[PDB]
Amino acid sequence: DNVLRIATRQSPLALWQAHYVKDKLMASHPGLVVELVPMVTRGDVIGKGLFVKELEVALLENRADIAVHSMKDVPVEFPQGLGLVTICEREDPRDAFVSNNYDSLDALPAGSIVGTSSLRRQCQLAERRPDLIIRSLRGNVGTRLSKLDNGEYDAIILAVAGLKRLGLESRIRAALPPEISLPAVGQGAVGIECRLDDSRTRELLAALNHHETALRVTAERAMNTRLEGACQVPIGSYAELIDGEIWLRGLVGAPDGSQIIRGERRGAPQDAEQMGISLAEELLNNGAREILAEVY
Ligand SMILES: *Cc1[nH]c(Cc2[nH]cc(CCC(=O)O)c2CC(=O)O)c(CCC(=O)O)c1CC(=O)O
Repeated sequence: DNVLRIATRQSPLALWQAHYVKDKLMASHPGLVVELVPMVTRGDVIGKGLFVKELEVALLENRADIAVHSMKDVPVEFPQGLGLVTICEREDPRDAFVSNNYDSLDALPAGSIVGTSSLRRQCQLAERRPDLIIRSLRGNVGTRLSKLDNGEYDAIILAVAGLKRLGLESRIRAALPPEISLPAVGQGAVGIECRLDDSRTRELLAALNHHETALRVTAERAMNTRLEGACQVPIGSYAELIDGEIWLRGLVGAPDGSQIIRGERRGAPQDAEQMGISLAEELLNNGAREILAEVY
């Protein structure tokens, strides 16, 4: 076959991601015909893998060859025969402070309403500023920006990568350093899932793998796997390559910001997976187990 079918969600950001993968595949393999198969997910309407399940069914029944996701949305477990095989070059991994009326988090007055449905984002903000009111916010990037503009929130937190890819860089009032808001696992990277026995597809995808990003995300995911994490839990997991070593930082927090368990590991790139697992067991042994129990 000379055709590759791409399964993707149907929001403006998911289609931007699908086009980025399609452009990269055409640049490496000029005779390939790339087709798009956009589809809704449970996540779009309201096991887990709320943003991926219908995509994976597409692959199992040979309706698509690859599924393109934002890495933070990929679950730590997969149906047999599927896996994540390519991790694309990481874009800015930071959280962003978005507000029409305020210039920074410090400028919000007590009682101001900040929208986010991420317990990872909430625990960290509540830890520093218990005077702010953190209210759930759901929806695609443009739906969230509308609710801000309609005055339902004073500010909201989104990933910088999403806003930059949509050409909405002007809505970023401030990129929050990882030390103020530790990113979710894989934040900023696009991941490609496919059928593991499909060697033709896996060969076509190799040119898209970004080694340095794959090392970072491997360590972040090994941590989350051990904690049995996902988007609904208050876990931050973030790796940087600093002078030839991986520096992994992780946190597990109580949603009210009362208790936050933090840890860090530094090591050789070859040990990315074992470093993540070790970090996760240090957190669990330190009280992360009970915080997650009270979540789940
Ligand atoms: C892991 C994680 N995912 C999300 C939210 C998310 N993922 C995909 C979408 C649709 C984006 C679009 O296509 O424009 C969304 C947003 C949604 O459907 O509500 C989160 C939540 C972020 C938050 O509410 O702040 C998380 C958890 C995390 O980042 O820690």
